[PDB]
Amino acid sequence: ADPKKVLDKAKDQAENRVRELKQKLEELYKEARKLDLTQEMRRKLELRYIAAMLMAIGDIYNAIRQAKQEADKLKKAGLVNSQQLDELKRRLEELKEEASRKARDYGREFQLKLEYG
Amino acid sequence: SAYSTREILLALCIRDSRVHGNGTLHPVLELAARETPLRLSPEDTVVLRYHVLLEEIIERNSETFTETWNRFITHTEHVDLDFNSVFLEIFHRGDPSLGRALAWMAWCMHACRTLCCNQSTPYYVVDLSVRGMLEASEGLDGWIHQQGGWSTLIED
Repeated sequence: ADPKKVLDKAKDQAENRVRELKQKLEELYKEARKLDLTQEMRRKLELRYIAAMLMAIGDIYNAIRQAKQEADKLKKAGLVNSQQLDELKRRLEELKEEASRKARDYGREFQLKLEYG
Repeated sequence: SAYSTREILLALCIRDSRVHGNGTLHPVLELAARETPLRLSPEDTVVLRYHVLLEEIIERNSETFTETWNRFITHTEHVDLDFNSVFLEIFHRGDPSLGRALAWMAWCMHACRTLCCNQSTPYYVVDLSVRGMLEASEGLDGWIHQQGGWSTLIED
């Protein structure tokens, strides 16, 4: 119904997505800290880490894509002008860049903890 | 009629090979194109469009792609099995989406790129990886079919 509602619904989804990855990586760390983890078990955790990072990137991409499509529909319905359309998409991009940084750093933190416990 | 994930990923890898390293196409990729057989041109409009999207994804997530890839390739013994393992980890629920697909395919293309450009990667590693990614990716075929193909999927 307006640019702030589009941007707000996307921010919550990108935060939800980011939170889901944080939680997955926390589960993985707990498994990694179990005693008598064998080499196959370790490798399975490494593969789950990759899949989590990929699913987060894909899910962020989806949330933002959807928001941009919903922004287009506002412009097509005559409910925002050119300024407001571009300003909205700029904001959606910043949101994508911020989410992407947090996901990157969750992965970095996991890797460092996997190396040394 | 782009209903073959193996073909579009293969065509994307070949297009990517022209933009990177020394340009020339790794024999593993030439053999995969012959055996498939690959009917999509690396210049087909659908390959070109996806290539643009996958390149944006790789640029925006370069650190993550490098670091995940590095952790993947530390073990080269069963790269073919591990590609399937990661693919199935992402999709097994049977709830794919454009963004998950694009992330996967971007990751694969990045891997190929890192493998094929580096003269210090053994042949057998490149072979297992390519064979692994392509075989694993055929898992998206049924979903892409329901969506009207790769071409329809980016129309929206």
